[PDB]
Amino acid sequence: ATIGRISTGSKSLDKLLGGGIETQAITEVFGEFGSGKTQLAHTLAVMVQLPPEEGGLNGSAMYIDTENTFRPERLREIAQNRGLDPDEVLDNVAYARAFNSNHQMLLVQQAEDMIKELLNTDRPVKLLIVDSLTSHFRSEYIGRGALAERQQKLAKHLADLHRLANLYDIAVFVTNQVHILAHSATLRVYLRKGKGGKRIARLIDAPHLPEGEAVFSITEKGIED
Ligand SMILES: O=C(O)C1Cc2ccccc2C1
Ligand SMILES: [Ca+2]
Ligand code: NA
Ligand code: NA
Repeated sequence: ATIGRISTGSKSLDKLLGGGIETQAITEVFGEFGSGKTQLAHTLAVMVQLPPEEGGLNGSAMYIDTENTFRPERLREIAQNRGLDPDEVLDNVAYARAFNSNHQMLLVQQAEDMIKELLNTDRPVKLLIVDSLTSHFRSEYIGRGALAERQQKLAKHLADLHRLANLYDIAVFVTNQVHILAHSATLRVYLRKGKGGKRIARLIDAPHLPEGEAVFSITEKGIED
């Protein structure tokens, strides 16, 4: 099945990504607080709803929040400033708070129910966001021997997410706070602050995409160049 691409709002970042965030893939962004990772998540939750000539997939979004980062009024602002109705856009982002890592796993199973329900409608789910994907796992699995257990549980969670991406042709977008641990996202992107309020993006361990860094801004439209 054809891979779909969701624009980030930034031509620069889209170019680095090969056209946008991909369906049938998990894209992980990681960086410090304020590096742009959560702003990008909010922007994508709007962009996915646009028709494809505007960089979207005529879809809806689901957002799993682990550390209370979701801001409905930020979605509304981004929508309004892109010419969209803020309430309709907000209504197309299904939201759930994950209370702990086990609940987070259950939420992925519930996400599948909604994805199945909407799959063949005029507005299928096309984006699943997990913000700070590792936060509960790092809180709960800690101490002697916790590395193997935590990594096994994360690997399983990520396998579940890969399955949804592949089976239902959706983009999975995950964020993490910031060197020898294994990772299993399809594509990893490091974000950092740069000069002039810009953020800088770099692909990590991706020899299949060309060399470079993207530069973008955080604005009233979410993310843009
Ligand atoms: O069906 C629901 O009400 C909730 C299930 C779920 C799972 C992940 C993200 C959002 C939501 C919404
Ligand atoms: Ca951010
Ligand atoms: Na995949
Ligand atoms: Na709707």
